[PDB]
Amino acid sequence: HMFSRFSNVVSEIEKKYVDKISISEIMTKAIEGLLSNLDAHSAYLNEKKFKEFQAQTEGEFGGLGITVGMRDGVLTVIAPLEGTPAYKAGVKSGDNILKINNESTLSMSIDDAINLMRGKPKTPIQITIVRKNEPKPLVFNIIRDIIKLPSVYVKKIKETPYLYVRVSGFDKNVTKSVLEGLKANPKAKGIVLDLRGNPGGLLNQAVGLSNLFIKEGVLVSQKGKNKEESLEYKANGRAPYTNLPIAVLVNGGSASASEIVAGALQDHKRAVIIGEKTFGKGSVQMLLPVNKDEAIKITTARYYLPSGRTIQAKGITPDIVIYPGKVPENENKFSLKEADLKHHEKEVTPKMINDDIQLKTAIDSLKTWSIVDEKMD
Amino acid sequence: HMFSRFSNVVSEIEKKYVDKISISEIMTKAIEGLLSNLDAHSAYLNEKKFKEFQAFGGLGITVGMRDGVLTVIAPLEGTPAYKAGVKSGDNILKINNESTLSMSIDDAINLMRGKPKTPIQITIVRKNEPKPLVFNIIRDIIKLPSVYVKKIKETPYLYVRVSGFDKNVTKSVLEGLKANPKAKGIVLDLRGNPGGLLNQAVGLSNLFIKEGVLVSQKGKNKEESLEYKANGRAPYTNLPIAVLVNGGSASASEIVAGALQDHKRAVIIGEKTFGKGSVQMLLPVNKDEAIKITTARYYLPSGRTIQAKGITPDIVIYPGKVPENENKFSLEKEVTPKMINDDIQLKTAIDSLKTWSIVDEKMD
Amino acid sequence: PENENKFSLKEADLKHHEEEKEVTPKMINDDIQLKTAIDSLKTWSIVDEKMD
Repeated sequence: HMFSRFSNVVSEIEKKYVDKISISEIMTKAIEGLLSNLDAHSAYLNEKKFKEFQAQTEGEFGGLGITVGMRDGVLTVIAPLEGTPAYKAGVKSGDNILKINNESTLSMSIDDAINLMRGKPKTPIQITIVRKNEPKPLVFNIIRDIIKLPSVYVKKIKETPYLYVRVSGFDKNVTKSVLEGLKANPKAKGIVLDLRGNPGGLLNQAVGLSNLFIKEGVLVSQKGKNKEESLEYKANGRAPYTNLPIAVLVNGGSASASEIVAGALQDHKRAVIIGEKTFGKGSVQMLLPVNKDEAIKITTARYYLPSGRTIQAKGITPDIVIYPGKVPENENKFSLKEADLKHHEKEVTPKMINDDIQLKTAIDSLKTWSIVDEKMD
Repeated sequence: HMFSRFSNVVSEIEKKYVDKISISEIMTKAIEGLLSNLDAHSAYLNEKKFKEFQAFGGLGITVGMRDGVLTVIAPLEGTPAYKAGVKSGDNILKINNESTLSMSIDDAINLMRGKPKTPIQITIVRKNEPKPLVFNIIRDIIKLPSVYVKKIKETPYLYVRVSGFDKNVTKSVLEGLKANPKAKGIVLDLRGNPGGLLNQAVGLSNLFIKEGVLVSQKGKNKEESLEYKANGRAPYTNLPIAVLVNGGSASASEIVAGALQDHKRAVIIGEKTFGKGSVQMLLPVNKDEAIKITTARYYLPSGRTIQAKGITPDIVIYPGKVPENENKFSLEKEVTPKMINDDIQLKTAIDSLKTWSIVDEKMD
Repeated sequence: PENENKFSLKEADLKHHEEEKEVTPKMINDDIQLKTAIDSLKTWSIVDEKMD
């Protein structure tokens, strides 16, 4: 029997125990061992965990509101959601959240961390971050105050028609919000999507946002392994803005939907991705009830871009790659003109364009598009 | 039957997972998860690992790998590496195109210990000359300094450093102590020395303690649980002792320290110990497989377990960045004042040894 | 600008195992303006490919 080896091993444990626990525990620690040893994101749900995760839902218990993911085995936060207390703190993407509540988080299921972040909004919680930049495993606490914020908002640009449009999380009406904002400024001839630092969102909104700017459309493919269950998304015919120049921004703090929409455009040559590589959260997971009063959480399909590639590990490699930094400024005043010369708040300001270079190069890449468009009359 | 849960789960992991794995690799991925999740030290050994473990001195150069570069800290005198004069920074560039410098695992694990008779011409390069070189380095089985007696500068105390509890530490200690037998003090150095044969630790303990129980290995089984009790032939029942422990001391090195402390037969000087109080015997389960599992725990004569709890030294003290050496004092064959002053742990060991001598006199 | 914590090479003189014949990134990174020009050319190429 191919199945024999497991029962043979467990039988040995029964007689050469060092603890005192029945076969129930050996089975429980066997299954939970398998899931964590198969893929990073999976986890087990016993009767209690399944019961307390099946139905509970409320806005208050959202908690810090940050998002978490697995890098290579060491847990790391992917990006703090803009405006949350963690965002206002020193939390930054790419760091390893070693412990929560002074509890060793190493080799612990990610869904447990997600549950731990949940709690009453007015409750302090400590975290032992680890920043590769520094040699000290810094520690800091912050209250669980939950903030709900539609990150969608259209800000004009002072001296250009181009529209700044930040999407830092796909809520239920991100598509409607962006459509209304863009419609409010018909005169504009440019969009610079700042998907930077956007941990992710729900696919039924990223697909709509991508459909907004594409006519024919083969957006994403949630394939999996069952050929009969493979799903392919296609953008409908309508495309209100199928000609506006675009320039997307992406950094390591954006994954899942934030590289579903960015990746989709890059493959349709419908925009130029600017910034640096993304995290690469390219898998989906569902909660499958397995046995009586229990369930598991296992990846079921990987996201496929139009060109057939996968976001699981490679991420998105932006066409124009530039790391954040302050824009160089003029320093010298040359003698351009001499004696005997001949004669004859609520908007994005040049200061906020200057302090950061990634937004200065995204607007520049819109100017070249305008020039090329004018060359065709 | 009771195997319903795993059988029901393995079906879902077979139909819904995205990579379409087989029922064999999943099972190899299941029991592997069980042991790793059972106890921290447990591990699964397949047939390949079985033959590897079944079938011994290392090259001896301390591969610190500091800042990625394989920087040698100190070679071992027993190996020809010391004879050649391997200097700090010497690098093993590559064995066979694997770029060992990126991560040195395979070389040390299975080329230095396994088959020591390998032709040693492994891209001999130096810090000052990256190009390949020839230094006529030879490799073979290497003796280790499991016992190292350096005596002391001017006092009747014998510095005894044991780096590993191998089967011959007891006889070497006997010979060393019998050398300069007139000395009336001993300083054990267990700093490091992760462990060794339990029988050897019991022998070293019997070398001092007279009649009490040294170590107990009850574990769980009502049978087995064999006790070890001292014997009346303890040669030195009154010679002062002062053992030095550290975070790097565990297993054998912490059951000797624990036994002496519980009998009040020595002074434990140092810091908290690791706590490697567990015995793990490989157990074949199939024709070509075996599993390593915790089998028994070590309880001390007082009864306290050697868990991660470890041992709390009597005189807590740290190695010391700045010993008492430069605080405005003015107005090679043995242990001279130099290395005594280099670290404060040995200084405190010798100091605590002296008080014992004085107390011996007040009562004699 | 660049962000890095440890040398990309193990050492400046180790692990590395006609210059005018073509530009190389080491000289591009010295002059931000040439980098911006290459970025503008890349945007032009992407825009031109959008007309297929």
